[PDB]
Amino acid sequence: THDLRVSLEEIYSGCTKKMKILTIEVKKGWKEGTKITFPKADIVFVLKDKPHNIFKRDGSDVIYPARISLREALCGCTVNVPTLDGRTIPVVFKDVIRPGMRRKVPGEGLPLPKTPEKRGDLIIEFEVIFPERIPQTSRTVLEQVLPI
Amino acid sequence: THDLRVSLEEIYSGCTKKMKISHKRLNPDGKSIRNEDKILTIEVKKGWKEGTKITFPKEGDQTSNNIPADIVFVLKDKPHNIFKRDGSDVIYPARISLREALCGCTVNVPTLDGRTIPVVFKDVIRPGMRRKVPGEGLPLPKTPEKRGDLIIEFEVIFPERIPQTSRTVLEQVLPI
Repeated sequence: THDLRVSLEEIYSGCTKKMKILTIEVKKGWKEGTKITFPKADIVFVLKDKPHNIFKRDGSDVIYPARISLREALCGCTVNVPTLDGRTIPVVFKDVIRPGMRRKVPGEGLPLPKTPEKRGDLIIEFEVIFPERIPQTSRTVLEQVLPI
Repeated sequence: THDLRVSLEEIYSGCTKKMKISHKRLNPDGKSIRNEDKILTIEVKKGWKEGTKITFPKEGDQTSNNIPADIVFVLKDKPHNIFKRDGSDVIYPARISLREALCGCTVNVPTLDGRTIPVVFKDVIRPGMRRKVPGEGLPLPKTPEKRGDLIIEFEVIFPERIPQTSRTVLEQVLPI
């Protein structure tokens, strides 16, 4: 049993992996756990998602962590979401964003493996960054404008 | 395999549960089968974990000329509306306003034995922040004299909406 470590990009487009023990054809959208047998003692491979530095994979969806300031959360925010093929899409938020809020960007996920012309979604997942400290001056004003 | 649902309070102090079960029994005629109720008594010890198994030998069904089957209870944590169990720790969700998170607040932490412990926060509280209250958890089952911790876990509640005049002001005081 041998682990086959595939990046998100390789799941998205599909690829050829030449293994030096042997050629494996990774079909687009294939999910961690997919087994790829060889007659050559039967050497069986198993598909594993390599960690990605932009997205967390969730089936055929990908999650994009958006770290925004509290100021943006409360007052208005544009997230320029990166795509799997390296463009960005501007998504404009005019309402209050809450900690952990998600927003679907439909069709911007990975191809579904059985129907690869169809894609999952890209899911923005908000992390709201609080200030490290508030000066007394600011505290006073926050007390006037925010609900108890 | 039957579920034995036990409250956090019952795990905290221990308890004696009495479970009414019904089992099948071959009648004296060897033909017909009856259904009868039996009440089994289970002592739940301080700190027992979910998954703990309690076996009542030969207290299950008998539809045959042999020794009746077994009943196995599996301890399950009954959902609690105030705390979440985390091993020997209990987690306490503390829902506070954005105002309290930024400006300071006191959390009156309820305990398993029904006190509150006031805990005062002067610094910014972040979404998801935890604060430990040592020793206010559940008894460690192997050393029931010792206890886990009570953990405060913050949920910060944002305003639904913010008027333009408030936005103008928050833009002046909150860092970019």
